[PDB]
Amino acid sequence: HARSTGSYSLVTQQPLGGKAQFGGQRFGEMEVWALEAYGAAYTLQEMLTVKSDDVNGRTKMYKNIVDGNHQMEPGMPESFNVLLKEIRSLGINIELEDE
Amino acid sequence: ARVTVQDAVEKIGNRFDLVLVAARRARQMQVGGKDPLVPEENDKTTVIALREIEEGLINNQILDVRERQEQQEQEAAELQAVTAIAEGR
Amino acid sequence: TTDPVRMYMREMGTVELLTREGEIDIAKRIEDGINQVQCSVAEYPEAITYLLEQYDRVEAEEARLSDLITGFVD
Amino acid sequence: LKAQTKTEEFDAIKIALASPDMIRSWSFGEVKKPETINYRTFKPERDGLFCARIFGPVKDYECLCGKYKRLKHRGVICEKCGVEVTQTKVRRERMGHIELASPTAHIWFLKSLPSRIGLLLDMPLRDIERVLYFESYVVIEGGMTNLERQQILTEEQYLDALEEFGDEFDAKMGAEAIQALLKSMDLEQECEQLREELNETNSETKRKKLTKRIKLLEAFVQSGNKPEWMILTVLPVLPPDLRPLVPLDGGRFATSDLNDLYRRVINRNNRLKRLLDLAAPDIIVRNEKRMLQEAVDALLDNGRRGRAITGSNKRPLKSLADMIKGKQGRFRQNLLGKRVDYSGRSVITVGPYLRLHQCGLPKKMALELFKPFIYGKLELRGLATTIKAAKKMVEREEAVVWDILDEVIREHPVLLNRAPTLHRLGIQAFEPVLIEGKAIQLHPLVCAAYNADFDGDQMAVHVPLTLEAQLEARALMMSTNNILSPANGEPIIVPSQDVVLGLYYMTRDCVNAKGEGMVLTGPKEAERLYRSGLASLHARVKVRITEYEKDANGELVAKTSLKDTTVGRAILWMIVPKGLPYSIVNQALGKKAISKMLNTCYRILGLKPTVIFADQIMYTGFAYAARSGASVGIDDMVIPEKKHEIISEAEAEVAEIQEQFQSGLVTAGERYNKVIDIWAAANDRVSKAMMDNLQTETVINRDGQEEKQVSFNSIYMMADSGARGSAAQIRQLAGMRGLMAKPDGSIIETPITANFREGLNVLQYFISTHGARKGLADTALKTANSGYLTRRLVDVAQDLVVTEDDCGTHEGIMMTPVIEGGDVKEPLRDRVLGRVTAEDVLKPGTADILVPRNTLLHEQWCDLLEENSVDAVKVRSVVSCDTDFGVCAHCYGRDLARGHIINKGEAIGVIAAQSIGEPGTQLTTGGLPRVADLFEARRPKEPAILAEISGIVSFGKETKGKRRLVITPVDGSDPYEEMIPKWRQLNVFEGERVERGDVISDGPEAPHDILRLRGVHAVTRYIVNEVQDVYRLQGVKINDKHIEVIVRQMLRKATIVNAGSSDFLEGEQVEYSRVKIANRELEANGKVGATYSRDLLGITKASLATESFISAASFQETTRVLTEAAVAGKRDELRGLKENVIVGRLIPAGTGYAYHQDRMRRRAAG
Ligand SMILES: [Mg+2]
Ligand SMILES: [Zn+2]
Ligand SMILES: [Zn+2]
Repeated sequence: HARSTGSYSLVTQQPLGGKAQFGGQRFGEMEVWALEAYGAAYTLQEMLTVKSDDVNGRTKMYKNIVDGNHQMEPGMPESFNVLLKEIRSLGINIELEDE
Repeated sequence: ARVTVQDAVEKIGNRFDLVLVAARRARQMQVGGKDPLVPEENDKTTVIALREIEEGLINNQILDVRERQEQQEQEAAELQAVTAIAEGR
Repeated sequence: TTDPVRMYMREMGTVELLTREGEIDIAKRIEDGINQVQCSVAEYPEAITYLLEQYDRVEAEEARLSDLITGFVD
Repeated sequence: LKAQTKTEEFDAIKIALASPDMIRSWSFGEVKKPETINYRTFKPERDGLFCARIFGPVKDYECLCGKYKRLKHRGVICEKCGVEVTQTKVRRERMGHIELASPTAHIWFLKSLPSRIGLLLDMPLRDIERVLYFESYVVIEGGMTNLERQQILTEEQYLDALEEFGDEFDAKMGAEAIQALLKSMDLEQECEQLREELNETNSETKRKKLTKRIKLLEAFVQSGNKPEWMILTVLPVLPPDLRPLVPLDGGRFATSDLNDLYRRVINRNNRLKRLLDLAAPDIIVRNEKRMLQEAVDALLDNGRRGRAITGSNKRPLKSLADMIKGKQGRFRQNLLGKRVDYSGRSVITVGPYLRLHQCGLPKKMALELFKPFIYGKLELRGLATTIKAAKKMVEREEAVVWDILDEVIREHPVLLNRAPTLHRLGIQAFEPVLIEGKAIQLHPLVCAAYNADFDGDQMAVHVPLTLEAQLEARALMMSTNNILSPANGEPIIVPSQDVVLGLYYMTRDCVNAKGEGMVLTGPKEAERLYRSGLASLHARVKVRITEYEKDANGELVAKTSLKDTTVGRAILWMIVPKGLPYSIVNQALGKKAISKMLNTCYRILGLKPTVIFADQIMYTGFAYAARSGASVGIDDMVIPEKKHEIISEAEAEVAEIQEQFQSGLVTAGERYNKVIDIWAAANDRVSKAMMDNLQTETVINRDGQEEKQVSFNSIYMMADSGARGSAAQIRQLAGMRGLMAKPDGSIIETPITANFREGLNVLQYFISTHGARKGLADTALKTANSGYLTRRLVDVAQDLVVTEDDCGTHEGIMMTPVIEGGDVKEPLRDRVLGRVTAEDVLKPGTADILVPRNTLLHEQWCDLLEENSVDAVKVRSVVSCDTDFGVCAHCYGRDLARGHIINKGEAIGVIAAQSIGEPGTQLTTGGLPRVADLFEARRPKEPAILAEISGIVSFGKETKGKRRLVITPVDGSDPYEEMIPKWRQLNVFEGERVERGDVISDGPEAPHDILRLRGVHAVTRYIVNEVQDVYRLQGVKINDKHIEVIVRQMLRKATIVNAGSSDFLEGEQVEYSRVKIANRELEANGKVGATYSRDLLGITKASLATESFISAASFQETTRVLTEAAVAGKRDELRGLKENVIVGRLIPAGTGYAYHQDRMRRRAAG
């Protein structure tokens, strides 16, 4: 199986095969540690942000990949952005402070 | 290809700061602002920067120096353009 | 035991079932109570003059008969 | 300058209670109706759980009613039904609220194990619930009459108290009461009163609870939270798209369970509002209030009361607490673990032609993976008019696109991964090589690091998109840049099996072979002799060779001589680069020596020569192994001729001992051991018979009659070289195999007398089955056990990273050889290798500094120490490092995949945990559970006791269940008397002086003591030596470093004794504390500095305390963590690894360490 850009799950925006063009490989906790033992921060950021969970960063990346500019404008992963609303859905006020 | 980065790791000790410096330079080449400092074999910017590190003509000091110079090279051009903004008064 | 099903059944079970005579007692009490407020309403001059000013709007096509009285005795 | 008011880039995070007005800030409307969608037109009903007015447009940039459909119109709120036309994404963002008639308790603060409302009011839980259910009245602000402030009353009593006192007394019931209590509560005044009472009474029962409560109160005051906020006025509603109703095929609908819950909360709430304007009797509105309370509880966290069930489905509907919660905690980065684009996978194959730095990649996989790059590259050179035409081209697979792919593949590494990722070598970067076919080709030398067989294991590929990832992969994750295990400096790229059988067969010698005795000018004409068929691969021959020694100063010396060697070694010499001596290839080249060859090559010539060397060894190994024609036949396994006779003699012993049991000369138990013993000895006999015969029996002739050398028989060469097989497995093939064991753990006294070369009968196989099944079971279980251990390990360490350069302490541990009972179960050179000296070491004479103070000890320094007789070296360790919140690189060591000293910013904790965890599969008190017991500090079952203090001791009082031991120090005070149960046999001499930490009995001892009585260095030495015994007994090489970092994390916390700044008994960070008394030692108070006592916390216990709550919320119980943090208003600053991964930014280590540093200094500055 191989996938470049396929469909995405509705509940959480994540790679999911809808065409039988299979969703990408699942990057787990152990693989994160494997990246953590190496000094690779950007590989890890792109792994859990632009390549998967960021509904913005993914398209902003794709346009850069065809334009010839290798960069990432990561933003915040939609999983954590959803987790904020679930916490905030309770009586818990969770804010991002300072600047 | 570049099989081992060992020579670059000698030039800058950390080996993590190597990735950073080589990154910054690789974008200077990839986004077209500059050209290679050493013969390009069809090697992509990733490796061209590493060759530039191995030959010791590119690192964090040099880049910051080069960038710091370009600020005044551009500040010289716009000298009249921005001083014409005396309209602020 | 929490489980609010339990705290209701046990909370209501204290009230004793009404005897067939007791219902009429309470119902008689009801009659007294409302008629008191009815008579108390009957004793207000503005309550009358207001009803007058309202029926004058009914005959003037500024309202409808359904929005004021539900009918009299009969 | 002005700070900001819009989107910059946030640091930290804050958590606290939410005010009703604060909840109203988020709400863009009140949901007033249970309606969802219209039921025919599926549009949202206005003022309902799904509403376009409150939440957002159903479709992008289009009003619901349809009046404004144009993308130009944006900030317009439609005049018909107000909907601001904006992207539908905002329906995933905008929140809502619901205004509850009666107040309601928040289940999280009511039912959390230390009930927050309960201990905040100093009121029991059962009472609070009794008040919430309207089952009794509670007093509030009693004034001066008859009654306690928190006192609870019944029906008659409330009535009686009211007739007696009409006013100046107040009592309520239900939620309104608890809210009234919390609002009336003045925390500051309560604090003062509690401080006095703490001082007066001394009792453990009293002041434990006392100190716990005072901490909460003062924390809660500074927090900014006002108690009332634990009672919900306004209830937030989650955005609709996070709990969608979205349609499916066949016209059916599917929706999240929250709706069913949310719907309920509205209805009952609404009903209650109705019931207020109708003046319902008390018994009803109360029941309605209880029902509303129950419904809200089910919404927030279901399962703490009734576990309400969803519509038409038995399964309880999942609530918001269950959405966050799970296995384990937060799935947002728990296993497992989110789907990722630009990836793939398939079965993997060999590809021996590959260089170690590349890998075979299937054509189709590379096409679909690089699709955007191919698109971008196609129109950069102009082979495609536009991006669409480029898509059509690659979708048509026009022949021209293949060359463009060779360009984008060339310099662009790819990440390869296997299923059980353990250490960092589980992912390695390779250069793609376009390969026809659907299978992945993987360099043989790497197959060891992945533990990947070819029996159908699959591997996954990941594309490193951003430039930084390409340079990270190439300069960090690249295959050639990790040639050495991070666990120990030995190469993990060591040739595996076929290659080592080739080199073994290559440099070996038979007695007489073609070309024996002749002489050749050099390896070139040596190979020419062999390849032409004149000379045999193995024959004793003198040839002129030129070896090199760099023993000059940075300079390669050359010397030529006539070496006595074989033809194979001569040919092999062609590969050995430069300064290696010919001595290394002049031996038989087994798997052990062939590894140290690569190792020495790395430690001498550096990285680059070793890589190309390694490749060559593989290539030549495969080639020559193919020439050798090694095989395995049925006649390759030689059974001893004396086997049946040994069985018979061993068979006489059992019948001898049996006759002794029939006549009673020996007891039943003694018989079993006896018969079992004779059979065991027999097994050894057969093993050591076939081993001699198999090993040397090649008996051949050179010019004389006979001679005998090591056998050239195939299977022996396999086992001898180190390729595959071992004396145990060989013994099962030819000699008899073992004595199996019946399930209960006993061992059957009639062993398996046959082997695999012969047949096994019915019985022998059936008895063999248990060993197989227990093996598979044990391995499959010990696999799971190993993984769990690594989890606890990475949880307790993780954030530990090399931070400073040199902490500059002379402190360190004494490194000696392990010296167990015999000679050297492990040398000094291995224990001290790659570490740094604590202080300059002497020759036998002095004012001669061999190694000067703190210096990395490399191969030359270790050999110089070995030249001299030096038996002891003190070495800096990560446990004694003075740097707080990390380890200085100077104290760590050099160890890495590279030989240089550890870099600044490398994350050592992860690699430490991984290095310990990966081998745990091979382990088997004794075994892996023994290791787990060590890292958990657990006190043993029948422990010993150590002398509390030095000085003369004696026995005192009598038998009460403890016979007291009275210690008498010489100078110091006597008073220590320990209660020791006297029915445990003692050791300590009643009349002798015992030093503190002596043996007062026998049996294991708790490491808490060893830390306390013997000291920090003593306990860390004990752990490392004990845990290293377990692994080394199994043959696992793990450097002591990693174990030392785990230990440091165990002792992170300590408990203060004295005072003058903080509280007496508080357990607290020795980083924080030591940095506080070092700051206090000057300025401040002249010295008020407080004494602590280092503590030993088990790994699973020490990992519990973590400053960042987002990290704790992950692997711990989410509810408790969130609550316990939410009350204090705790502010998470990130700064760690786990938390930054959740939020999705750069890890504050490795490549990211530059960023965080640059950001950390910007903070708390101007
Ligand atoms: Mg397998
Ligand atoms: Zn409209
Ligand atoms: Zn240190």
